[PDB]
Order: sequence, then C-alpha cells, then structure tokens
Amino acid sequence: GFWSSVWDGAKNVGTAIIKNAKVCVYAVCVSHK
Repeated sequence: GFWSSVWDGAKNVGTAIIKNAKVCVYAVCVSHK
C-alpha cells in the first residue's frame, strides 16, 4: 500500500537522515522555515 509505505517509509527515511546527520540543530545550525 503506497499510502501506507508513504508514512512508514518517509518516517524512517527522514528520522534516519538525522540519525546520522544529527547536526547541532534540527537542520544545520539554522532554520528552513
């Protein structure tokens, strides 16, 4: 299910990026907003 792999896949995809690229702050010592 795409609608299912979209929330589960992304959730793990993003959380992972930070898991290894855990910068001082959320993004990179800055804010995207």
